[PDB]
Amino acid sequence: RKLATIRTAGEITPIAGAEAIECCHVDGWTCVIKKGEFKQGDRGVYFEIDSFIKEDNDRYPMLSKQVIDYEGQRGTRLRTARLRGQLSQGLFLPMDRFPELASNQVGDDVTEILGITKWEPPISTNLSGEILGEFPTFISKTDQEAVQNLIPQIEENKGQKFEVTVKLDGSSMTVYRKDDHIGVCGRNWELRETATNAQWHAARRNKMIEGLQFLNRNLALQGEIIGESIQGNLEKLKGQDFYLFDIYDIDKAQYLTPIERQSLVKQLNDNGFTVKHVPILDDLELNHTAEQILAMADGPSLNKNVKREGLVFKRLDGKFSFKAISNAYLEKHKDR
Ligand SMILES: Nc1ncnc2c1ncn2[C@@H]1O[C@H](COP(=O)(O)OP(=O)(O)OP(=O)(O)O)[C@@H](O)[C@H]1O
Ligand SMILES: [Mn+2]
Ligand SMILES: [Mn+2]
Ligand SMILES: [Mn+2]
Repeated sequence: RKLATIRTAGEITPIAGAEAIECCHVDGWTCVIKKGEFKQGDRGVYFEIDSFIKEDNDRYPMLSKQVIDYEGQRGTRLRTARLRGQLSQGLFLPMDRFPELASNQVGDDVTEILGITKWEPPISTNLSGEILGEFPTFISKTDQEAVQNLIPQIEENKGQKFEVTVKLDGSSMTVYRKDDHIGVCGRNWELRETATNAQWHAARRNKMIEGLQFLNRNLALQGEIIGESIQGNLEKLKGQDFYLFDIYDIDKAQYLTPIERQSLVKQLNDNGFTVKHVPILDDLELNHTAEQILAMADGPSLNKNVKREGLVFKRLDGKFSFKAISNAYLEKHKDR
């Protein structure tokens, strides 16, 4: 959760037809600023897309016209937009308009002090219910940093090679085993086994619980549940199915390498435990810019006639991973 952070203004270029504004690079993000607002190297607060920013006309008067209603409280939800022909993602405001935060500097997460929350679409009914407890603390949650935020890491990972997978749009799902206990979790909570719960019901049609206890290992099968009712069903599936993308070694406190995972996925299907994996593409030796990685995000999804949300890259040592979301996808499904 780094929705509002203090960053450094990168390269600033003009925009033809209107010099009231200019285009300012913030790490891998691009963002339209008023002319005379930033100089290259200055510091400001960058608000990522999906930020929900409560209405304030001294601090956020440029969000005035897109103020909406969200959970009774009320402000502007930042999302991908084309302003005067220029693709613009996020918000970049200088430190002068935040007098209470001169004390901070680059890297500081100022989300909480600015009251920033995250907009989230209506999460469908069959994915939250009887909660047994918290997401196990001995299991890592399933978040992928955007490539736009890893500009130095991308260049220092030159030479490294990655497993490239399709980013399916559903919800994150974790089925795991610790000793005698097999469990089923959503994003932030372990759930109880009930009658129509999508996660638990998904985990039994593929018998992945009996596959985990068969492997006799403390592992965490983490994948994406997509299908009917879930996020518009972009792939046009029938029903709901689980598509694995990561396997967490509970005891070693690390993820399996993609080779370790691909060996475990086959071991499962060789023994009649039929699990699906997120679509696999050719592995990639990193050598590209952020903009050239993002240029690979668009393309066919699981349904090869629909355009995918993006891609996710996992270093073949299982230690470093990131996402790359199609910007065409974000413009098309503006409810995301
Ligand atoms: N092949 C894949 N590899 C890794 N993660 C994937 C894959 N396909 C889908 N995902 C999902 O993408 C999520 C990480 O991407 P992202 O940072 O966009 O998550 P988020 O913004 O927290 O939630 P959401 O993706 O629902 O908006 C994971 O929680 C995972 O469930
Ligand atoms: Mn995320
Ligand atoms: Mn998603
Ligand atoms: Mn998201």
